[PDB]
Amino acid sequence: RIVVWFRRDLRVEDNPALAAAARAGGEVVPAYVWSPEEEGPYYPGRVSRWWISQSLNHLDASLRRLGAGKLVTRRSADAAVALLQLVRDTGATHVYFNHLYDPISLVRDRRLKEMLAAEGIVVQSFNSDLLYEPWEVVDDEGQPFTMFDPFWNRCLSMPYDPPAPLLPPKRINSGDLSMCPSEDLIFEDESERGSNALLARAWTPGWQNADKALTAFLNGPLADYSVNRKKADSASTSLLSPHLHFGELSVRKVFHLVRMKQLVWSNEGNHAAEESCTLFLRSIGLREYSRYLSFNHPSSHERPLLAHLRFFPWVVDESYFKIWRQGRTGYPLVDAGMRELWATGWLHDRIRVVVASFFVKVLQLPARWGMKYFWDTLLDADLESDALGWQYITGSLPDGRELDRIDNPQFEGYKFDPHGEYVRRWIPELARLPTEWIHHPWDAPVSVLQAAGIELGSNYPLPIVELDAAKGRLQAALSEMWQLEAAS
Amino acid sequence: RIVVWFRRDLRVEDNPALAAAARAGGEVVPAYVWSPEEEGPYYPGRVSRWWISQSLNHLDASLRRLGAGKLVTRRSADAAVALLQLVRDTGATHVYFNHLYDPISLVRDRRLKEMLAAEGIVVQSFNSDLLYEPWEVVDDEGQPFTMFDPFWNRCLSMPYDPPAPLLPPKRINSGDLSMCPSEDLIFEDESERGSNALLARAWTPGWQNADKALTAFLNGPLADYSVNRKKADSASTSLLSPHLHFGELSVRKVFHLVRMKQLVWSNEGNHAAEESCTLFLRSIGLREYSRYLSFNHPSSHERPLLAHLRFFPWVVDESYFKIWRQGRTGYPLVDAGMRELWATGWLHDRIRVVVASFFVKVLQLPARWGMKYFWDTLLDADLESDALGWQYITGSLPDGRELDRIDNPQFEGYKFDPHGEYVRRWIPELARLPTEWIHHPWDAPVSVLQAAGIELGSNYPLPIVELDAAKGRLQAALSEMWQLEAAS
Ligand SMILES: Cc1cc2nc3c(=O)[nH]c(=O)nc-3n(C[C@H](O)[C@H](O)[C@H](O)COP(=O)(O)OP(=O)(O)OC[C@H]3O[C@@H](n4cnc5c(N)ncnc54)[C@H](O)[C@@H]3O)c2cc1C
Ligand SMILES: Cc1cc2nc3c(=O)[nH]c(=O)nc-3n(C[C@H](O)[C@H](O)[C@H](O)COP(=O)(O)OP(=O)(O)OC[C@H]3O[C@@H](n4cnc5c(N)ncnc54)[C@H](O)[C@@H]3O)c2cc1C
Repeated sequence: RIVVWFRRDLRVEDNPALAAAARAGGEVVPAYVWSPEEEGPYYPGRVSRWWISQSLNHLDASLRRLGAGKLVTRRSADAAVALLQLVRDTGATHVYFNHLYDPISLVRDRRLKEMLAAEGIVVQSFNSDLLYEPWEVVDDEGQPFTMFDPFWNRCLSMPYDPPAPLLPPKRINSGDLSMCPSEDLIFEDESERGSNALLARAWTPGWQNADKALTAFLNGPLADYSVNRKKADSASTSLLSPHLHFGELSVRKVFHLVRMKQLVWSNEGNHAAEESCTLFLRSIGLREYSRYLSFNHPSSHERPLLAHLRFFPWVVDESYFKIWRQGRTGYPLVDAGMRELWATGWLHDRIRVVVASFFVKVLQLPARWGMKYFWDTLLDADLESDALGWQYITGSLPDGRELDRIDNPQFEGYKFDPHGEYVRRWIPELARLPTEWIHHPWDAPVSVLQAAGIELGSNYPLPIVELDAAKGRLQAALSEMWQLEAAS
Repeated sequence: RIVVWFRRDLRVEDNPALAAAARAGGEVVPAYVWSPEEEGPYYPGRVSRWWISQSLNHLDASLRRLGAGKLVTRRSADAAVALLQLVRDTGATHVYFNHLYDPISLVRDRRLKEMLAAEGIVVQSFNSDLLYEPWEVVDDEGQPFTMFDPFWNRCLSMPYDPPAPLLPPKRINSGDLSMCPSEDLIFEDESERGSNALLARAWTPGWQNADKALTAFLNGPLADYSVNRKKADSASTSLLSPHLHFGELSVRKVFHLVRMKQLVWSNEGNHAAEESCTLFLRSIGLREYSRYLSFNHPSSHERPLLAHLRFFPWVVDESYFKIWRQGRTGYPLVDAGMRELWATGWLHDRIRVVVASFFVKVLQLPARWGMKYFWDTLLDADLESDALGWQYITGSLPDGRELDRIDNPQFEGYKFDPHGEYVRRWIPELARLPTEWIHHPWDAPVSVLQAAGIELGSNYPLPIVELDAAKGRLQAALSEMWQLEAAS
């Protein structure tokens, strides 16, 4: 009677589509269709595909234990085609899904509403990803916000709270789907299966593991988040991002659970933990703002993503891109993160800032290139969140980070790795190199680098581009961009 | 502006009156009116009066951290006269509270609404005690239930889940309270304050401690509630009893958290633990049924509580009552539990029936007598739930226990205390008595009693009333009454 279409909500708690299909009375057919060709350039990358293959298997058993035959797995190049074969094949009255906010889904999914409503299907879409809908939060003239601070300040002062997380169905009734077939989905090249499976050393995809990681963070490093959130040398953050990208966890549960921890800590005098919750919710609000930006000010053609860097003369150099991917740049904080991104599919947010800032400030390679690599290597590769991050580090946002400027690697090192233990964990070659030079080995005297057993150029690479050359080329590239910009 | 009248909702999370008042955007003056005169024969007990005063200081402290000036306290024989007087002193506009369901408050609250409306006061009441309101769960012809099982299975198949718990106010503001005065309430007589304080050996009243107790049960004995809920030789139940009576913990939060614990365990193959939450929610539902029976079938005069034994020949013997009070009855399980009741103001459910079944079926004293003792010595002294519990053991309603019948103590012991460790702990005199006789020492050979250093009559009392002489008396008292029954 009702189809529940899964997309990026691979959970069973607080899933309004599935919870309303079950409470309608009739049967519920839960299904997922793999239509990546519809995603154009944003076709899910290598390691994100490896997550879905485990997340779906994991969500299958969850569904089956609640009284389902299966999760129907359909394959297509058009989602409507596969979806309305299923409404026919499995003969339903309704199609329920929770609506997304990326520019691809926003118009593909309104082509589905009409396509399906022309063959008599009733369609309803629900909120599964945001505390507040993007249209629900505006300024005093009713307009979208343009910076993050006024926007998040509004959500924190909204006249109602984010809806409480719904319970899962008591059980779901699917009927006999012994008839209905499921297409064996292919997510992994045979050639890559053996290295993709090593991602499980660090991660376990699934609604169940997302829930255990949240109560692990809530009862652990959340109390110190106020003071440690920027450090990459301890597990200072929640490690929930891939779980949240695929919707395996409610953000409305996280909001509600964290607000309860705050009330208790406030009654215990734990003032530093109370601010920890304030700051961690802000990080949850940055995910809200990523959707708010892609909905209210989408990529257009009149003005694209990185539109302020149109006439920026990028260095085109595949050699440099190869050194960056391999973490052989010779900048230890960058190399350390590029090694961990390849090995685990994840990076602390500030190491993301470092590796991406280095990409467009020192090597000054097309940001597209690095945006694509991120898409193939991140387990939490998220359309709106990746766009917001690259927009932030390149200075397309007014909120964003300054354009005409390069970070001193010691500034990065002292903030995200003060004792150098992040570099030493991922680059053991430099273990015996003192903290004083571990983030800029090129500046150390030969005696100090010989004591550390480091030969810059054989044991560990030389700086592929020197800072002073990078800054000189950055001013020459921006002046080139600014004389060009006025010429229009 | 708004005045939040606290009664039996001593908590900040999922307090709809408080949440609604805070969300109005005005000012929120919290207050407690002490009017025990309005409860007549249900004047709050001795140890319940101690818990309240502990809980109020706890709640006042947490209110002030939220920004309130204080918790306003008023002493008057009539609630309304005090509630009116308060909003006169404050210039308030509204009076919010959460409605109760005992036959006293249902009528006193209702008159307050009309009385306060007349004087120009906006008044609204909210549900905070129950999963569903009683007038929502009816049979298929729309009439109230009369047995527990059909009621609870309708609550469990109800078309909508019980409302998820509300968030506490992020802040409350009340303005200037320096003229708004509060008169210190007196809950304890000076000569009993010391003896009362020792209740803190076993209980710390307060919503925070209710929260911590719930977290402790969920991560602890809840998994083993299916096989151990009857045992009293260990901490097998939640011990959330007095917290839930004073509304220190939202039952709706308990429901949602347990239901979600059920889902994770089911998915983990932990069937026993899954089964355990089923029974634990049933115990929550018994508290729902407690308000159902008092809302639908209240008792005053034509069928007052225990009307069926109107015609019972009660043994009016104040000597036997005192021996029951002091746990000197010679029945260990009875004496053990009677000590703990006086010691810690709490008793396990099954021990609540052992000392109660014994009070009316062995000593056969007025059930109204042992009712007033429970009222004075139970911290979780609850009008509706005490009503249900007595009706259960006396057989006053079809769900109840069989009347002409007396539990063999070894039956009780084997279900509630397999190794006799419960009474060894509360009656260390019997510590050396082997388990076989520990629940019936009078049937032991003198050689065994002396080997344990027991001498019935001097070391540990002789059974004040024998069982044979009591079921005999039971027949002679029941047919004398059925003879009186069919004679009118
Ligand atoms: C260049 C760049 C690329 C990024 N790409 C991604 C991406 O593909 N996917 C992604 O989820 N995040 C991305 N981010 C944001 C941020 O780096 C990650 O959210 C964070 O590192 C995930 O780790 P965590 O779960 O421990 O975060 P926590 O600190 O534990 O935060 C909790 C949750 O808040 C959300 N969140 C936190 N920071 C941000 C942020 N800046 N923007 C949006 N949501 C946020 C995430 O859902 C995260 O799981 C990117 C940032 C930059 C600068
Ligand atoms: C004679 C008699 C008198 C009672 N008097 C009271 C009383 O004054 N106050 C009171 O709250 N309960 C009363 N009960 C019910 C029961 O004994 C207690 O609720 C329970 O033993 C308290 O332990 P717990 O909180 O660990 O229960 P749990 O096993 O943890 O149960 C969870 C909660 O469900 C509720 N509950 C469980 N069983 C019952 C029940 N049979 N009836 C009503 N609610 C129930 C309680 O709120 C309890 O805290 C009485 C029972 C009897 C037989």
